This record gives sequence, C-alpha cells and structure tokens, in this order.
Amino acid sequence: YYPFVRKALFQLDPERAHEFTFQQLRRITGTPFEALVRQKVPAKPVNCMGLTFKNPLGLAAGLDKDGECIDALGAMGFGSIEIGTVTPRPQPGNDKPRLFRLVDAEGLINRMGFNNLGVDNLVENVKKAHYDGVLGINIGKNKDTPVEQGKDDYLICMEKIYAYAGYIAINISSPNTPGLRTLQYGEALDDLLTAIKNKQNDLQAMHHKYVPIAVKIAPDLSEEELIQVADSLVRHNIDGVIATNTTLDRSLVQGMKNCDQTGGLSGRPLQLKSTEIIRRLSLELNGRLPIIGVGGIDSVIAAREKIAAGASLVQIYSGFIFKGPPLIKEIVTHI
Amino acid sequence: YYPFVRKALFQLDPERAHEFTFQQLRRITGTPFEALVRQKVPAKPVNCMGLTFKNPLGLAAGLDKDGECIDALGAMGFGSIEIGTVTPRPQPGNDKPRLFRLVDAEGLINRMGFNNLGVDNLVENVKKAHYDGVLGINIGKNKDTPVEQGKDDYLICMEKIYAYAGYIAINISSPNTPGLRTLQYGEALDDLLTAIKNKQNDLQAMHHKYVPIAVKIAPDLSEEELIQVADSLVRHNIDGVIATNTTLDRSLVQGMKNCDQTGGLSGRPLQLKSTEIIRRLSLELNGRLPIIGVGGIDSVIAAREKIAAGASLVQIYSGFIFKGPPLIKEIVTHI
Ligand SMILES: Cc1cc2nc3c(=O)[nH]c(=O)nc-3n(C[C@H](O)[C@H](O)[C@H](O)COP(=O)(O)O)c2cc1C
Ligand SMILES: CCCCCCCc1cc(O)c2ccccc2[n+]1[O-]
Ligand SMILES: CCCCCCCc1cc(O)c2ccccc2[n+]1[O-]
Ligand SMILES: O=C(O)c1cc(=O)[nH]c(=O)[nH]1
Ligand SMILES: O=C(O)c1cc(=O)[nH]c(=O)[nH]1
Repeated sequence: YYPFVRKALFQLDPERAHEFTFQQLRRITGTPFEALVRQKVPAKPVNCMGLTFKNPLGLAAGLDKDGECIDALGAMGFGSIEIGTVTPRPQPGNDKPRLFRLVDAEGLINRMGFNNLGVDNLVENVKKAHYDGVLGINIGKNKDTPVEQGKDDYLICMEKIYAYAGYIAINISSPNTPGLRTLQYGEALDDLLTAIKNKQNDLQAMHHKYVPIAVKIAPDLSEEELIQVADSLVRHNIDGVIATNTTLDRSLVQGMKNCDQTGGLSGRPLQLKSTEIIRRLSLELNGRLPIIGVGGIDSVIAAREKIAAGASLVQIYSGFIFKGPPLIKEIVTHI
Repeated sequence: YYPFVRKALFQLDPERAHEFTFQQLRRITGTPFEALVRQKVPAKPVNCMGLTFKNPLGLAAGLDKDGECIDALGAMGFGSIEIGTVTPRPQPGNDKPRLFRLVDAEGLINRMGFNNLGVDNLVENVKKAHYDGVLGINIGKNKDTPVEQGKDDYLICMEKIYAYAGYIAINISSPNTPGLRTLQYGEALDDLLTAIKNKQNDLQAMHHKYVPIAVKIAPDLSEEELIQVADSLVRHNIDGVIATNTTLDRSLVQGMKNCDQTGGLSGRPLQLKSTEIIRRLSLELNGRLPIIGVGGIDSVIAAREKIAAGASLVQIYSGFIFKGPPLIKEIVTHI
C-alpha cells in the first residue's frame, strides 16, 4: 500500500526522498527486477499529434530529468513518459533547499532551476531503454544563455534528440530560470517558434522521421497573453501544446507550511487554475492543435475534467507523489 | 482507520450500509462508546447569518433526515449539522433501489424522494439532542402536495420547527420530487419567498427571536436563472443561499456503473460545477447575503476553492462517506 511507503518517504527531505527512490529504480530499470514496480493496466490507445499513445496518461516532465528510469517507470503503466528538462550543457540548478512539500494541500513547491546532466548524457540513457510507450523529451535553455539567444539552446538539443524522441517538448514556462517565461510573449515567441519549426523540417529530411513538437505553457498567462500564445502556436503550425506548468499563485495554500517559499506550486492547489487555462485555451485553439493537460490531476475525475475542458491527453507528477503508482492504474483504467 | 471501515460497509448496498451505521450511532450515543466517534477538532469560529458557527464545516442535509444521530455526528467535529429534508407529513420516498455508489468516481446517485418520518417526529428528536453547534433544519414539500401550493408545506414546517432551529433551510432543488425545481423559477420563487418571509416575520413576533432562512438551489440552473434567483433572494431579504444540491449531469461519469441510474449525482463528479455556480452567484450577490458552499468537497483545497469562489461556510456529504471522519478534522484544521 502506497500510504505506508509515503509516510516513510515523507520522513525524508523531499529531494533526498526522490534521490533514494530513483537510486533504487536505476538499479532495476530494464532488468527483470522491474516486476517489483510492474502494474498491469488496460490498453486505451489515443491518436494525438500523429502518434498513437498506448494510453492517455503520461508522466509529466521533471521526475526523470536525465532519462534514467524510463523502463521502470513505463513498467508502472504510463502510456507516455516525458523526460527532461535537459539543457545543452549540464548545470547544477539552484541552491538547496529548493523543493518543498505542502502535505495537507497535497501540493509541491519547487525552484529546481533545470538541474540536469545535459542532453548528451540523456541521449546515452535513452539509447538503452526499451519502452513501448511514447517517449517525449523536454528541452530548455541553459541558465547562462542570454534569453535573446534561447533559440540556439533549443536547436542544439533538437539536433541531438530528434532521432530518439517520439515527441519533443519546448519548456518556456519554468519560473526558475530568470526571464525564461518572456519567451512566451510576442515577437520573442514568434522568432523561437519559427526557428524550432524550421529545424524540425530540416531534421525531418535528415533522419526521415516524423517527430511532433509541443510547447509547454505556464498557467499565469493573462487572457490576452493566452490569446496571443494560442494564435502564435496555430500560425507556426506547432503540433501541440502542454498546458500547464507550475504557478506563482499561493492563494489556496496561505497559512500553510512552506507557502511562502519561492518557486512553482504544483499538485492539488494548481488543479483548478490549470483546468481553467485549458478551457480558455481550447476555446481559442478550436481543435486546430491538441492540448496535453497537466495540473493537479489526482483522480480519474480530475483527469476527466481536463479531458472535458479540451485536453486530448493528460500528464501527472505531484499526484504520482501523493497517491503513488495506484493513481496510474485508476486513471488508465477508468478515464 | 476509515479505509478498513469503508471496505466493510461497501460490502453492503449503500442504503443498508447507512442504516447499519446509524443503528450503531444511535446505540453508542450517551455511552462511553461514543468516544469511538469523538474527534477533537480545532476551534475556528465564524459568524454567518447572525449565528456563530463552531467552525466553517457543516454536515449537509440528507444524511440524518429525521434528526436521529445529532449527538453522535456532532461529536465528530462538525461546526454545524443540517438535518432533513423533512416534510409536513411522513412519506416513504421512491422505490428501492434508489441510492447508488460510483466508487471510482467517489460519487453517489440518489433518488430518495424525501423519505422521512415527518416534521413532528424530527422535532421530538431535536428536543432530545445535546449538540452545541448550529442545527440547520431542512424542510420540503410532500410528494402529493400540488407544486403550485408547495409553499403551504414549507410554512407548516416552519411553525413546528421555529422554536427549535438554529437556521431553516428551504429545499427547492431536489430532482426527486416532480416539479419541485420549478419553485426556483420566476413567479413561483417570488411567491414562495414572500410567503416564507411573512411566516418568518409572524413567527419572530410570536417567539421573540429571529431564525434565519437559507434557500438551497440547484447546480443545473442557467446563468440567467441564477441571476434571477440571486435578485429574488436579495429583494425578499433571504438570510442565505445554500449552493449547491445534486446534478442531473453525467458528463464525468460516462462508462461507469450506475451512471444511467436516474437521480442526482453528488461527490467529486459535482465539485467543479458547484464551484462555478457559487462563483457566479457570488458575483451577482455582491456580498448582500452569505453563501453556504456544498458539492464535491473532499479535501482542504476543495473546501478552500469554495471559500475563494465566495462561500462563507462549506458542507460535506459524499466526501464524509468516501473519506470518513478524518475529512472533518482535515478541513476544519486547515481550512
Ligand atoms: C443520499 C443523499 C441524500 C441526500 N438528501 C438530501 C436532502 O434530504 N436534502 C437536501 O437538501 N440535500 C440532500 N442531499 C444533497 C447533499 O445535501 C448535497 O447538497 C449534495 O450531495 C452535494 O454535496 P456532496 O457532493 O458533498 O455530497 C442528499 C445527497 C445524497 C447523496
Ligand atoms: C517509488 C514509487 C513512486 C514514488 C516516487 C517518490 C520519489 C519522490 C518522493 C517525494 O516525496 C517527492 C517530493 C517532491 C518531488 C518529488 C518527489 N519524489 O520524486
Ligand atoms: C461512520 C462512518 C461515516 C460514514 C458513514 C458510513 C455509512 C454510509 C455508507 C455508505 O456507503 C453510504 C452511501 C450513501 C449514503 C450514505 C452512506 N452512509 O451514510
Ligand atoms: O526545474 C525547474 O526549475 C522547473 C522547470 C519547469 O518547467 N517547471 C518548474 O516548475 N520547475
Ligand atoms: O431525498 C431526496 O431525494 C433529495 C432531496 C434533496 O433536496 N436533494 C437531493 O439530491 N435528494
């Protein structure tokens, strides 16, 4: 039962608990010892972005940032796994402590800052995996890269992962790399998307492989901001949009431990906002391109709320922490 | 641990689980066995409709229709308890099976139809209770009473319960008595509200105290209908609005067992609709009378989402069935 494992894990500091569990997952992933974490879940194929997803539930980015546990996590039943965020060069992220639990609110605050081993390392791990689901690779900009030259970072990552990725995710919604969210505003977004779309075509002719590209947005976008962001995605024929990353909002966690920590709020306190963001976005997009819904999904009803607001697929992260593998089985079985 | 209790009770059909549970509650009342139900909760006093509530969390109507376990349920930490619905004359309600569990959705469907022992009996039960929180007494129309004369029934009950109620809840939102929901439309509502306020006025003069009246509305109302209901509640000086009852919607429960069962849906499948109803009603009311929020509250954040949409108090029914007494402590502690 996950309640017992969680009580134990929750004795440990958030980031420490993660490093221990993933040490253990590393040592079993891709080995017959993944029967320890294997869950049988039904098939629920979904066509999306020109790919078949074996089921509608993906693991959102940030949990396996370096691509170390693809097979073990696939063994728990995810229909897609989004690894990353990976930056062209490794970088340590922001100073610890940078990860905080809000246990009563079943939410998380984090200011990781893209802590990853770099895109070259990620490709080596992906080469070793045998996951039959859809693999998405999330990419972002090195901390030290000028925001006016962010495109250059997204394009080197694209060249190195194109051959091994089912889909590519463009993270421009972390609040933990300064200025990064500006890349979703006006001319900056247009230039970045034009570069990404041109490289995707180039790469498609090079490797002879269709790889869709989806942009991950933030939930703190204003209505005019959202409107402009939807229009740009359609105008540049982006293949899909991942809505939504973490929030700088703290309106539902006041008076709670760690609510004043800086960073992104995830989990149940993000659920409602992300659903409203997807509704509004779906109304603007009008079926022109699909949405992958992410934001406090912690039950099959919450997953279905995102479907009803317009999402074609869904991803979970914080609900996996607070409810465990069983959430995967619940959501895949009944969505 | 409630999960064990739930697994046992869920071996019974929902109506039998309930009456088996309530037999044991009536039996442990006033014995040292009442401590198995007793839960110490933090005091969070809140003033609303001119009453002081122990804490913001109440038990919604329909769990104790005859007022038989006021003491045992109070001991569990509720800051208020709403009994009913009760009708002037006893009536059996609709045919069994009339109550259904949707376990993976943590929802319920019911078509009880105001099965109750009558207002005189509830009054005798209230006289024997010792609860020190706010007692709400929820009243309704007998099935046989014609819809156009529904007000007669509300007035008969108001007279028999005025000396005993902390507040009175007028139920015009059950989907399970034919035409009852038309009493929240147009002239019917205006007529009902006038007769009720005049009875209130007469009864204050007779008993020398003001007992506030709250009207319970439905989540299936349109925007225009909700604007009219709010305007009528303000023009008639109603002391509060209870939003929201069960839903005829099945959009989030498709493909699930008991989903085609006729009646009202409660639980997690109603949460979002209830919240959106409260937000809209709150804009229309602009603070002129309080909202008691109800519908799918199963967590501290879900209760807080209702407060944010404009409610002053919240109530739970289905979440108490699915998550148990620990939910009372969780919400009252961190709301
Ligand atoms: C079995 C059952 C019986 C109910 N009986 C009543 C009732 O008699 N009067 C009333 O006003 N509401 C009644 N309700 C509705 C609840 O009081 C509440 O308004 C609705 O269920 C939404 O709350 P919830 O999602 O927390 O259960 C009943 C609900 C259920 C599930
Ligand atoms: C091994 C079954 C799945 C559980 C993985 C738990 C590892 C884990 C545990 C936590 O408490 C975390 C808190 C915040 C962010 C991430 C966390 N992770 O990744
Ligand atoms: C003492 C535990 C608190 C929960 C009460 C359990 C009894 C109980 C169990 C159920 O499965 C029900 C299903 C629908 C409606 C009411 C129900 N009740 O009242
Ligand atoms: O790693 C991070 O800092 C990070 C990236 C991202 O996209 N979202 C987030 O909340 N944190
Ligand atoms: O008893 C019922 O049928 C009933 C009454 C009411 O007010 N609401 C509801 O959902 N059911």
